[PDB]
Amino acid sequence: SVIKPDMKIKLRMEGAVNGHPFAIEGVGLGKPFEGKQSMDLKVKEGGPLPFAYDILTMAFNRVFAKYPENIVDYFKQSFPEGYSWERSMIYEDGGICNATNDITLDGDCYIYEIRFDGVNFPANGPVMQKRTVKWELSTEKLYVRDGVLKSDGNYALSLEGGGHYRCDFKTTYKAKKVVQLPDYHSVDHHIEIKSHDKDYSNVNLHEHAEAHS
Repeated sequence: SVIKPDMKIKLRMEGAVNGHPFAIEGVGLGKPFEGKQSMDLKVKEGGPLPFAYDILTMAFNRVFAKYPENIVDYFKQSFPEGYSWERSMIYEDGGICNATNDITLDGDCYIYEIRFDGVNFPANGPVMQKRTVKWELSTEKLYVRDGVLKSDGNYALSLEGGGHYRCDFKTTYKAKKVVQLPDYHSVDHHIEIKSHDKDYSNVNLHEHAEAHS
């Protein structure tokens, strides 16, 4: 009763990569029951970003995922109160990122408060040399542990001049109130930077996601 087929998004991220701080604001919209969303992002501080934008895009809400009726939807169920997530991302060359998102709802607009922190990206690596092209299709595996929803993913970025750069994702999801918990299941994800200006100050970003089992 606090969800519509068309919902709005606004967000702010504050973060640092290798000790250098930045900040990004976004506005978007999406279709929760279609598992589709899009947003425009602006770098407000720390620009132009000296690292690959791609490490940020998955930080920029599982509410935007199409759930079939026979799988519990932990995310749509958690509103109006909302929910939060915590996440670690371990890249194969030792770069490690953490992030958190606190998601609230005002009227028809989800609101994000995001923190992102990466360390140990080698100067000669694909992230600091901006050699990433795109994330391949992702499959997120969701399970319950000690009363809370968690997920795992083995994600991969395509690189310039071929090959892939791997990252292991671990996320914890927590509803603000008590919510019916799902059984084990998968979510397929497609995420894409559809357009950006030269230095990525402006980015138009899309995702589509569907649950299955």
